[PDB]
Amino acid sequence: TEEQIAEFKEAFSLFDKDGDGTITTKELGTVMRSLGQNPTEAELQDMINEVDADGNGTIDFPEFLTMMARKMKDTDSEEEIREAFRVFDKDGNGFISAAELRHVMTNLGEKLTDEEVDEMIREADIDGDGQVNYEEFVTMM
Ligand SMILES: [Ca+2]
Ligand SMILES: [Ca+2]
Ligand SMILES: [Ca+2]
Ligand SMILES: [Ca+2]
Repeated sequence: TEEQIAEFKEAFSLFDKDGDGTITTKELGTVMRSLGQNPTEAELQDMINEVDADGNGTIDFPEFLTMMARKMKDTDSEEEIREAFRVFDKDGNGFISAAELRHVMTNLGEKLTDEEVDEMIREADIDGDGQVNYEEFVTMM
């Protein structure tokens, strides 16, 4: 993960406009505006605060790094949950049905009856439409 780190250093350099090794609300502003966005000073301070740990008002690399790291983990986890969902969502329409769940499960070594998969679907069917969508899937696993 020694390379991840080099890429994070480069990402950070893009924010650190003058290269002192800290990111200010001013520099963040410049970056945001170069992206077509126009956050207020209040918004810039909020964005800085979400990463600025010791609260001295700016973001150093160790804080940036610590942030990017956590962010990537959740990014990867998120993708894996979605990959799992896709496997169960046989016809890929965005909803896991009892029939698909039964089918995929058996083809994965897990044999269940219609009654059992029904109970699993129900337990996760928050919006009550009869199948498990992605959001419900996440809330359940
Ligand atoms: Ca700077
Ligand atoms: Ca700081
Ligand atoms: Ca489906
Ligand atoms: Ca549902």
